[PDB]
Parts: sequence; C-alpha cells; structure tokens
Amino acid sequence: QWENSFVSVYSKDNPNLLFNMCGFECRILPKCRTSYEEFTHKDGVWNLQNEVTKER
Amino acid sequence: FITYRSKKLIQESDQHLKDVEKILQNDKRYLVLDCVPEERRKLIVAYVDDLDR
Amino acid sequence: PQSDLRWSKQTDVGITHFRSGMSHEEDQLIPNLYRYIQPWESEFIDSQRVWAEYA
Repeated sequence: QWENSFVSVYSKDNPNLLFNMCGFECRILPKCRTSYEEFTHKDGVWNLQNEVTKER
Repeated sequence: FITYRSKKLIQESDQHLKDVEKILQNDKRYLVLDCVPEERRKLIVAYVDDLDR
Repeated sequence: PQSDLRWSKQTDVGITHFRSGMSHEEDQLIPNLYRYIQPWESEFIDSQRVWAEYA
C-alpha cells in the first residue's frame, strides 16, 4: 500500500537519500559529490570508506 | 589515544606502535605517507616524541 | 547543587566539615550514558580489529 510505503529517489536534483529500516531512520549522501550542509548535531557520521579504493 | 594509558604504552616499548597500527590499520594517510619510507619513519618518530614529550 | 555535599564527623577535635569536588563547575551526575557504551561504530571497528586477531 502506497499509504504505508515510502520511495526515495536520487538524481542530480535530489542529493538527499532517505532510509527507514525496522529501527531508526537514516540518510546517506556523498563526501565528494556536492554533499549537503552536514549539520551533525551529535557525533554521528559514518565515514563509509570505499571497499577497494579505501577513501571516504 | 583517548585513554590516558596511551602515553604509558608509548613510553613502555615499541609495542605501542604496533597497537596503534592495529587500531589504525585503515589509516589512509598511512598509505599516503607510505610512499616516502623515511618520511613515514620521521613522522612516527615525531609523533612518539610529542606523545612522550 | 554544590550546597548538597556537606558532611562532618566529630571524632577527635570536633565536627570537621568538608565538601566534595565542585569548585570547577556544576555537578554533572549523568553527563551522558552515550560515553559509556562503545557505540556501534566503535563496536564494528573493534570487531574488525579483534576477530582477525582471534583467528
């Protein structure tokens, strides 16, 4: 049901990218592709390093 | 280095370098500072001296 | 409050009043439980560092 579902598109216009797993919400955005403001009220920032390149 | 015992481990012996490398195994700067081996050695020595200063 | 840490004991000289350590700033009883959990970032990092040593 669309009233219970939730889509999350991503393109050149939608840099944000939302998740809602069984627990807490989440939003991922790149570090070298015109990132957002990156408020970071707490110290929560997941430096998702590249598996092969080993870069943030 | 968050623990105050990091200075004690550094003053103990060279095993503190191994511990830092195990904790900091994914140091991208360690790969950036790895092309210059003398530079990496000087950086490690300066870090140990600043920690032990 | 710093005015809730007063105690004394009348043993040999008299009621020697004292006070705990609150001269720096206010008393932070529970600053943050987040500091004493080792969250999932530290958990995953320590696991990636520890299970390899275990093997």
